[PDB]
Amino acid sequence: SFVQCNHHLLYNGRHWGTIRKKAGWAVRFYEEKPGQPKRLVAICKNASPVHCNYLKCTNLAAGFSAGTSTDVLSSGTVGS
Repeated sequence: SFVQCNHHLLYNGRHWGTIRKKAGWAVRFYEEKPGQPKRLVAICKNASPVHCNYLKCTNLAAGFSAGTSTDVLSSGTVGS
């Protein structure tokens, strides 16, 4: 059925972070630099609102973009 998945945000060269969110539902990605407020780097949601496939993100912050999902679907990953 509808799948919940940790939406991975990909940072230049390596896994930045992830937020677990259901497919279809939009999730928030932002950069928080020490001493500065967090800035939205991507608003991303999974293609299908049912199953998990790929992440469609809008308002990308250059190198800040999302990649894939693990843990719940993959089992045994460096997610969150």
